[PDB]
Amino acid sequence: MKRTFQPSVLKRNRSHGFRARMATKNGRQVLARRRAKGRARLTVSK
Amino acid sequence: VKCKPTSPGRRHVVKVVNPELHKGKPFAPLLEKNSKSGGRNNNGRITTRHIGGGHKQAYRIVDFKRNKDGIPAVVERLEYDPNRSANIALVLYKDGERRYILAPKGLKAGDQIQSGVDAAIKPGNTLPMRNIPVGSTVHNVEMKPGKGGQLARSAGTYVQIVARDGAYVTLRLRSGEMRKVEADCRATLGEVGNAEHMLRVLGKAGAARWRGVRPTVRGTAMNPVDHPHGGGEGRNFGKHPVTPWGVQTKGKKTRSNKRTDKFIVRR
RNA sequence: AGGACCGAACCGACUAAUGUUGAAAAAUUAGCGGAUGACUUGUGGCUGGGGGUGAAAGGCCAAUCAAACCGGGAGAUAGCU
RNA sequence: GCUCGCCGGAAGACCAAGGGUUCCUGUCCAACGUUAAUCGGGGCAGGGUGAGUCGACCCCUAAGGCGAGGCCGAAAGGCGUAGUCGAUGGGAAACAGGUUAAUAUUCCUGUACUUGGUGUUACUGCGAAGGGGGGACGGAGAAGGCUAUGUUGGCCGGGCGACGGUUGUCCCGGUUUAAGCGUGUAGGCUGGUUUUCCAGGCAAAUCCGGAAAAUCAAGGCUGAGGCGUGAUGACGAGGCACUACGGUGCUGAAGCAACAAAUGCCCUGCUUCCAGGAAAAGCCUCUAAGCAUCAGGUAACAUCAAAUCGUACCCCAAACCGACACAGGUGGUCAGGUAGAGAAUACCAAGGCGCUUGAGAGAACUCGGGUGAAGGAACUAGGCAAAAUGGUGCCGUAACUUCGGGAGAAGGCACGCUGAUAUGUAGGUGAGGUCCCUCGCGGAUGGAGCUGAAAUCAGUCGAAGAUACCAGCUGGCUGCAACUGUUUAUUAAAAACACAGCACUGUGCAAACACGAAAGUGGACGUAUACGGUGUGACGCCUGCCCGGUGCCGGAAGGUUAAUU
RNA sequence: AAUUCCUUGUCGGGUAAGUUCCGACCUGCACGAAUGGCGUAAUGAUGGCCAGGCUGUCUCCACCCGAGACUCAGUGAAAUUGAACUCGCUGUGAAGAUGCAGUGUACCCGCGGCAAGACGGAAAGACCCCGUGAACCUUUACUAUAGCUUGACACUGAACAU
RNA sequence: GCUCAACGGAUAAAAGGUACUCCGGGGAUAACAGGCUGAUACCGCCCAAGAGUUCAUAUCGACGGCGGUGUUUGGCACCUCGAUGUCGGCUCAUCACAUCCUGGGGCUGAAGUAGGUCCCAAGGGUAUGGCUGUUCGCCAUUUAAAGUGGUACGCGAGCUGG
Ligand SMILES: [Mg+2]
Ligand SMILES: [Mg+2]
Ligand SMILES: [Mg+2]
Ligand SMILES: [Mg+2]
Ligand SMILES: [Mg+2]
Ligand SMILES: [Mg+2]
Ligand SMILES: [Mg+2]
Ligand SMILES: [Mg+2]
Ligand SMILES: [Mg+2]
Ligand SMILES: [Mg+2]
Ligand SMILES: [Mg+2]
Ligand SMILES: [Mg+2]
Ligand SMILES: [Mg+2]
Ligand SMILES: [Mg+2]
Ligand SMILES: [Mg+2]
Ligand SMILES: [Mg+2]
Ligand SMILES: [Mg+2]
Ligand SMILES: [Mg+2]
Ligand SMILES: [Mg+2]
Ligand SMILES: [Mg+2]
Ligand SMILES: [Mg+2]
Ligand SMILES: [Mg+2]
Ligand SMILES: [Mg+2]
Ligand SMILES: [Mg+2]
Ligand SMILES: [Mg+2]
Ligand SMILES: [Mg+2]
Ligand SMILES: [Mg+2]
Ligand SMILES: [Mg+2]
Ligand SMILES: [Mg+2]
Ligand SMILES: [Mg+2]
Ligand SMILES: [Mg+2]
Ligand SMILES: [Mg+2]
Ligand SMILES: [Mg+2]
Ligand SMILES: [Mg+2]
Ligand SMILES: [Mg+2]
Ligand SMILES: [Mg+2]
Ligand SMILES: [Mg+2]
Ligand SMILES: [Mg+2]
Ligand SMILES: [Mg+2]
Ligand SMILES: [Mg+2]
Ligand SMILES: [Mg+2]
Ligand SMILES: [Mg+2]
Ligand SMILES: [Mg+2]
Ligand SMILES: [Mg+2]
Ligand SMILES: [Mg+2]
Ligand SMILES: [Mg+2]
Ligand SMILES: [Mg+2]
Ligand SMILES: [Mg+2]
Ligand SMILES: [Mg+2]
Ligand SMILES: [Mg+2]
Ligand SMILES: [Mg+2]
Repeated sequence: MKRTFQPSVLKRNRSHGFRARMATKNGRQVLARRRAKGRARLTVSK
Repeated sequence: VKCKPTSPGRRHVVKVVNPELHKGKPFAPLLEKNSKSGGRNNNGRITTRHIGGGHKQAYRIVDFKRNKDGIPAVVERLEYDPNRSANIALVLYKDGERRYILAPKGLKAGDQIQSGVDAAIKPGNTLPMRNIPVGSTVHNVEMKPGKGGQLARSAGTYVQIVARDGAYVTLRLRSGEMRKVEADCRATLGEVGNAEHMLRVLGKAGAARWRGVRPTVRGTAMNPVDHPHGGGEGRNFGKHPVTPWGVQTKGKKTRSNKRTDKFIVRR
């Protein structure tokens, strides 16, 4: 049937993608939780 | 039904009930003074006033008060206006300006219709209550001498004053009991709106009801968590309000503001 | 004309068989209901957890729901195994 | 390579979404392919996506988001004015052949078009973030005309036939051809024009709106297709040479008419209905400030500019969502022949495939089917499952009924083919000839050719002619719920939820009520014929007695009673 | 009767025979008038009963056509599993024995088939009980609290009258 | 100064629902089946007042008495709660004997025919339907007859799911 996911790369970033992150309060932290705290090469996209 | 003309009964052949047509409004559609008006059942956040979906809206249309004094209008034709069944009127002023009014009773063609002081008592235009005889024939008043709201529900609605009730405050809305009000305020004095309208029965849900309002009915439907009274085998008992507010009788609106009016019902 | 009638697309799931370490974490086969409507569908948007949404079944809220998932208080407490 | 079989409203073709080199060539076969593998969407190399007209950027705004200042709020932060973003919607312009191993309305050829600057020429009042118009919008239905396109004929090229006949009556194939340019047609819509006057359009306006007069009409917008041109060009069956075996260079006939269609186009139409159907910009126009021999405006042409990204391939699937080369899921477009009501269904075109273990055997038993003597529901919880009915036309049809229905009730009869009526009929289509005229894709009269159902007699074949696929089983009594609808995604579709109707109750608008610490928002740009909450659930006849208990509504004199002094 | 315990009530009907069904009766264990009462044409993938047709549902299965099952070649799983040299019977026994006792029987090993036992496989039983466990729900349980509502003080002033 | 009376007295202050359920445990503890027991049940025998016209014992037997079985209704709580799937049906069974039919006998209140009862006997045989989920039962109609019981009330890694 229709698995729970579907595609859409334009609907995603508008939920995650530093403009979606930095725009929100705790959101700017999400990048720090990774980049600063952790060491993620790169984590913020679709 | 009881007056002119004969109102169809819709010949059931598909499980369909009577409607209530008029004659026409010679132009199926409006003019140039109307907005789009968005349409929701959420309050820029959550639900609220739950139930209300239907479809197709637009068509704002307007004008009230009728500040435009001593300058006559001519009624080109009647017309439509959604959500508020009460016709509308159009009108043209001798200078080429076009408002919309609110079709009182008999009118149609030409018709004097003019606002102002001591303009012309009949069922034409607005007129400061400060100048109104028996007023047993008054229209949409103004809770405040300047606005122009009150009962824009001209659909057969009344507000019979009391003729020459001085004191500078009186009035008698429909079932809304009585309530004193200023006199500088004005009234259309048309005092009507074709009540025959609000008489044919919608029909059968969807076929006309669904278009606007949703399944407002929820009843107990059990589930002792969704509503204050629910669950059980096949019945319900106990009090039957909605969110410990009580549904039977009660009354609300305390120390509000004005609170200067009278009479009212009880039972 | 009609929440009108028979019936494909489309939408849905009443019955039986098969499958049950499946082709498949709900389907296949033969039938079955709606099919101009409270219809059906693409794209994008809005409601956030004691909160939402609900033609109401505690149903749905990412194979999770009589209170989601992730991280934390946390080595909760466990007269029990 | 020849057969064979399968799909063909697709199992074909195109695109979006998503994917992100999977595309093409050469190579190699460890791992990956549920086997072998010389083969691949596998490995390693290379190569491969060329734009002023297609799309994104970009103007415009929807839902909604963000939001100077601002209003709120312990902090975080919420809301929101100007304003600024945001397509799934509106704004400008290209086609047909050709070509690559792979690109293609991007490259080549032939023929075009849009907009901006600059210039030359001519005529002229130009000018907003502003006013007006316009963009600009529903559902349903009923045509007519037309095109796509198919069929038949004519024309052109080709063959005379592994077996009886066909060497002119015949069989096969082709018969195509675009934007743009001229023509303003079947239709669609709407009276022009001039002058003056003004409490309107935030200021102004010749514009729009209103008012008077005056003179004519035969106008003015819109518009599918057709016809010329494009095009004595291209393409074109097919021949001739060369082949690497895929294919190449050259050459190249006819290329028309008649009928038949659409769900496409005229049609953002026409008719009609109630539930009364985005916005903003471009566009046209009117003026403001300002300009004031100027600049600008309109038109013609000359020229320059049209940047930058995307373009490969999969795309109902082996490239996307399902862990898989998974019998599942996935939006739009196109729409050939015979038969048919048809996008059903069957057989086929173009085209694409045989589904990545096979070879034998021919037990029980399991799955999917075919046929069954006599019986015919005896089976069983239950006719579960099967078997069964099944089409068009016509005859004919009960209780009951809200007069609509029940109803395809039920139950019957005719159906193939041939000849005739009639060499093709009724109907449909509409050619010169003729008649006339502002005038012409004119009109009228003529009815050639073309196409063509049904019926009625008569005859004939088989066991059977709605012969296959396809395609209601019918009726009688009774419960429940009026009825369409909704529900437990993944054991319940129901008598449950909803429903229209009814009733009670609350709400005078800063409404009741709800979201919210608040601001604010919904209710509603509504206002008691309105909005909310509760219960009942069409309709018909109705809906009795109890106010002791609890709750609610009114009173509030007297008793009891908080903080406070 | 979607309500009747007694219950297959009693009478009638349909049947060769009817704990169901339909029509009555009333003795309503324990119907009843908008937590609606009695009717109701039409509709229903709705519950119950009867009939015609139809038949492999059945008496009672037969044959046949295909996909497996079997054989060969290639690739190549699964749960489970203390260890095995893993027979029947009667008794025994923590109480239903391949394993103890007595006894009977039995040359060693595969292949295809069937499911009686290995209290067979699978999920620390969901029933039952318990823990001074959990959760969600209810109310005239207890204690609180948002909201609603009362009053005083205060932001809150000037005059007059009784 | 306390029916802290749940009287060594958890608080000053405390009711319920779960089939929407959940966890930690238990065969320390219920439900099915096994097991122990046999009161109860069923089967048999002892005494013999009575009935049987008469006559205790063809047939039956009061008041009372002793046992057999493991089969009903039960008692217990030993085996399973890190799972032993319930009733009925289908399929297919296997044993007992306290025998339903058939076979052989004794008595009879046995003329015959048919029976009554008791002894012996397990070779073989031992119904289709209507109603109901039924087992059973009642009813229709057959039959020589339509046996009683054990086998986890035989039989779901065999079917069904009323
Ligand atoms: Mg419920
Ligand atoms: Mg509650
Ligand atoms: Mg319909
Ligand atoms: Mg199906
Ligand atoms: Mg249909
Ligand atoms: Mg969406
Ligand atoms: Mg879920
Ligand atoms: Mg956690
Ligand atoms: Mg801690
Ligand atoms: Mg722990
Ligand atoms: Mg690669
Ligand atoms: Mg390839
Ligand atoms: Mg490769
Ligand atoms: Mg904001
Ligand atoms: Mg913008
Ligand atoms: Mg877009
Ligand atoms: Mg290509
Ligand atoms: Mg020959
Ligand atoms: Mg491409
Ligand atoms: Mg999967
Ligand atoms: Mg494959
Ligand atoms: Mg037969
Ligand atoms: Mg039967
Ligand atoms: Mg039977
Ligand atoms: Mg069936
Ligand atoms: Mg069939
Ligand atoms: Mg009944
Ligand atoms: Mg219904
Ligand atoms: Mg329905
Ligand atoms: Mg379900
Ligand atoms: Mg279901
Ligand atoms: Mg109800
Ligand atoms: Mg009453
Ligand atoms: Mg009855
Ligand atoms: Mg009742
Ligand atoms: Mg009811
Ligand atoms: Mg033993
Ligand atoms: Mg087996
Ligand atoms: Mg086990
Ligand atoms: Mg346990
Ligand atoms: Mg004690
Ligand atoms: Mg429930
Ligand atoms: Mg547990
Ligand atoms: Mg024990
Ligand atoms: Mg027991
Ligand atoms: Mg045991
Ligand atoms: Mg014996
Ligand atoms: Mg029987
Ligand atoms: Mg048993
Ligand atoms: Mg099984
Ligand atoms: Mg059942």
